[PDB]
Amino acid sequence: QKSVLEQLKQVTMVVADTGDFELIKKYKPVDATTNPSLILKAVKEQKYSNLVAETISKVKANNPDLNSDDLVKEIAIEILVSFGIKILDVIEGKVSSEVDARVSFNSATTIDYAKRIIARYESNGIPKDRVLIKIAATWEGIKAAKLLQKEGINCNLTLIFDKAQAKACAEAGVYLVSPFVGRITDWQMQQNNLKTFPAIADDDGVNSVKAIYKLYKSHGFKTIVMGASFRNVEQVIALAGCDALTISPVLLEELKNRDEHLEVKLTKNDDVVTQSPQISEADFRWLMNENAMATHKLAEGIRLFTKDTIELENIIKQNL
Amino acid sequence: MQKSVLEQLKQVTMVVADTGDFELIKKYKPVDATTNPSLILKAVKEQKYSNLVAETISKVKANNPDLNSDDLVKEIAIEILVSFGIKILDVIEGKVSSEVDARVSFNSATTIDYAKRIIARYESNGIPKDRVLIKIAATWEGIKAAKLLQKEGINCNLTLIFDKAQAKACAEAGVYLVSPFVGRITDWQMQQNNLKTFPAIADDDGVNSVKAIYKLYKSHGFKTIVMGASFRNVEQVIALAGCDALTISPVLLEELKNRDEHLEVKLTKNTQSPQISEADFRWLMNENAMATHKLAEGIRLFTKDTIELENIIKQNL
Ligand SMILES: *[C@@H](CO)[C@@H](O)[C@H](O)[C@H](O)[C@H](O)COP(=O)(O)O
Ligand SMILES: *[C@H](CO)[C@@H](O)[C@H](O)[C@H](O)[C@H](O)COP(=O)(O)O
Ligand SMILES: [Cl-]
Repeated sequence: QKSVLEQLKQVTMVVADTGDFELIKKYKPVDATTNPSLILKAVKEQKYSNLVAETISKVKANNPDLNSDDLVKEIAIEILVSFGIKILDVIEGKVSSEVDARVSFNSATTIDYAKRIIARYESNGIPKDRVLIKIAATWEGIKAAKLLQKEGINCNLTLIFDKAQAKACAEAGVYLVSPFVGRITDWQMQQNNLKTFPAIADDDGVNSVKAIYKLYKSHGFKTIVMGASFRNVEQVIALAGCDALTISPVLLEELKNRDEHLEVKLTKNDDVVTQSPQISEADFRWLMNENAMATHKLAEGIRLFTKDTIELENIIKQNL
Repeated sequence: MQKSVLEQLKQVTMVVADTGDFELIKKYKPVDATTNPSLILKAVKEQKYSNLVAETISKVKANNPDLNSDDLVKEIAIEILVSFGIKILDVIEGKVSSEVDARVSFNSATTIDYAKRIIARYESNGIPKDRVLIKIAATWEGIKAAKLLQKEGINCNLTLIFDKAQAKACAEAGVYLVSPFVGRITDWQMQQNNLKTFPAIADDDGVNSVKAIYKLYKSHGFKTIVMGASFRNVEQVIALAGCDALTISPVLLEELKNRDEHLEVKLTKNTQSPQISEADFRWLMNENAMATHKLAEGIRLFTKDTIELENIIKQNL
């Protein structure tokens, strides 16, 4: 008689995927995740209009010497952080905040942006252990995360569409990876103009996370596997037992209202640990190129997040 | 004397034949010729070259008795590539382009190794490096490899060029020649807009890519040769009359040979910025959805054809 959501929480760390903090409390997730598209969506909700306006005025008044370009950048990071803090107010776990997608191919500036995010959280009275820095899993992002982790800054490597990509992240000692499910299912359906979701056993997105989970547990990697991007509740249910799953409020609502028994599908084991050679940059780039879907979706994800980041900047400029 | 469009084109652009079939080249009298893994595969499968392929298989196997099936197959493949190149050099005054194994496209060190191996095979057959261009996919790693190869006196043909950023980086690396694709860019344009007919020449993304690269190069004083490649029809070739060079399929060369109207020259001659960084190159390439897709798929396609050649070799060993 227990909801599927409540049962899921006992075998998987449930995470809410949204910037709309007022919707989080009723699902009581452990952690929460944001991204540039979710922040933009929240910024355009009338209920957060004053939060945005206040942030713009505060940063503007506190930084009278910054040139207009730098001012807009500061406001954008403060908005990202402001939503993150409102989220932390209603959860006991961590919040993921993503670096500017425009630095995705530059490890040095990714590190800079990551530290700036942490600095803003700290200036606002939040300890860094409550925050995960979200970084696109390009070779450069992974390289950046490797350095950040060495300095005690936990990262969430996102836009993961390939197993070799996930392996490189684990080898860099990243705290958590977000292999995508839904966007892979999108590719699969679009390839043949499919009108209905594939059967779970045939869902490329679900199988991607299953393969990454199996890889991690067989290699003793401690990086947390967090499935992200979902199109339907069956995809979430098929991954019950995964370390974590970040889920939209719409799907959390469906899970909360279903009371069927939930069977765990992903489980850890005590098998002999496999030790393997490290993935070099050249091998990573080759393997990614061989995966047509992965190369396309990683590139597209960066382009789309960039578009939403630029839209936010334009909103800031139009209200400065 | 009235001259065909092909003959008129030769006076304002270096005409290059895009084929592995040397028997078709002499007829059109191009200056240079270009091959690629797909063209070599098609040539290897022809019956007229079945005798040529067979001899190479036996020749290599006799001189390499202890090499495993893996190394033997790869050695036969490189000698086959060079054999077709040498037969092409017999019927032209200029250079031939031979492409490195597409599988090393993201490894500068092994790209350099393969390039040097090709040059060494030509030299052992009495062909000096001046007659050869090494084709390399224009990934960041390929460009870095070409930069070093050029310093060693090995001329490179940077291929699978779909964006101005690649072209800029190639020119900055001192590469001998770049091959911007025209046809594949237009393919993208037509799929994206669900076009039924080809776009007007003025709006043809492929043609405009070469025009832009040509303009960039001449305005900045880059000496890298601009060679348009991959064409869907003769109108696209004609639209680039005046370009440094154009590499054209035998089918389109035949069409040009039979066209008799006046040819209007479209490209003519008439600034220096800091060199593009790896990070800026990667960003610009990512912003160009078409370029990222076509470069990636181009490498995948050439790889498939390289693997097929190995399969033909293994079952005929
Ligand atoms: C961060 C991953 O931990 C998370 O916000 C992701 O960015 C989202 O889960 C995906 O972007 C969702 O994508 P979709 O295509 O909307 O399903
Ligand atoms: C080398 C470029 O100098 C040349 O052989 C190229 O590989 C070909 O021109 C293109 O690959 C042909 O592409 P298409 O899509 O067949 O037109
Ligand atoms: Cl792509």
